[PDB]
Amino acid sequence: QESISDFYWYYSGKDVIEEQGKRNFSKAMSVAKQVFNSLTEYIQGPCT
Amino acid sequence: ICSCCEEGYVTGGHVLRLFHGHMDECLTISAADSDDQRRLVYYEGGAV
Amino acid sequence: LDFLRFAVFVNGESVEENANVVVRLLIRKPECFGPALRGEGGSGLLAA
Amino acid sequence: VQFLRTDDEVVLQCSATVLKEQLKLCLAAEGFGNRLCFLEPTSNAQNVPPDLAICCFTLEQSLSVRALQEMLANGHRTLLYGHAILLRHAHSRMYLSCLTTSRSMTDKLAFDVGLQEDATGEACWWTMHPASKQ
Amino acid sequence: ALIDLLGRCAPEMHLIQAGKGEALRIRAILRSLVPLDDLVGIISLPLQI
Repeated sequence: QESISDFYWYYSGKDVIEEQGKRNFSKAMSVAKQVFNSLTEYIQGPCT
Repeated sequence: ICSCCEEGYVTGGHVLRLFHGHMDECLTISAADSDDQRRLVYYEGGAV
Repeated sequence: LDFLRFAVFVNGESVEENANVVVRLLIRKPECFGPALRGEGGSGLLAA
Repeated sequence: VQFLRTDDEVVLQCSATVLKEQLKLCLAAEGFGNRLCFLEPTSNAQNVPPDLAICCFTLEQSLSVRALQEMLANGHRTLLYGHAILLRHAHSRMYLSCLTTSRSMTDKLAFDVGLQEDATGEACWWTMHPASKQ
Repeated sequence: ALIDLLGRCAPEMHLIQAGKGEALRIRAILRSLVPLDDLVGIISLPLQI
């Protein structure tokens, strides 16, 4: 989350994300998707 | 600072007028030109 | 120091990232500058 | 159990075991007439009470390094390690900054710190780092 | 060798003219690190012949 936030603060000044940045966003965001799915499978069910 | 400071409450570090009397009786120091060398304290009040 | 020189200067140009990292680490560790440039002694490069 | 956040008044405290006394001092600057900062000691208060109006420093704003760089190029946010913060003097209403003047005759490399009226340069920002490995 | 390393770690003239904050900051760090008077003195340092 911190790394993606820093990437946002880097690209926010830029008007348009370059293709390299788009690939990096896609890869990091797929990794994030995997982490979120891991957490959802941790908590799915009544595991208090 | 503790940040536990109750709103609308004196907490220390806030300079204030004492108002010894009902109103217009705040405790002040002796006069600037007084021979007391601004050592004594009086509830003069009024315009002070 | 010669190794750092070859690391930070290539093809007749100064590489920005390596230059910044090297100067950062250099000022993190002041003892690398030698006795002349030490803060407390103040020996001076010319006097040394 | 508590963490420093934005818009929290803070006094900058330091310790020094001088003559085996472990004196605790705090950063303070008059601001008007003497913008240069100094250490007034709060360790001995029973004998001589220390003034604190010149010692209060409000946390104006905390920010990440890259966001700070963006802001320079251009909500009680909890402070965290690796973030640049801004300190504003309570009395003086000017921000603590690293002055380019070097009065230190013992160390010509060392710079002074004082109060700057406007938080336009990066010298007013200060980033904390983790002191202990813990 | 140390002074040479600092000199080749100095930012490029293009960066200085562009006025990038990191470039001017590293340049100012080197300017504080090394004084002008010592440099001109060692330039003027007499050499045996």
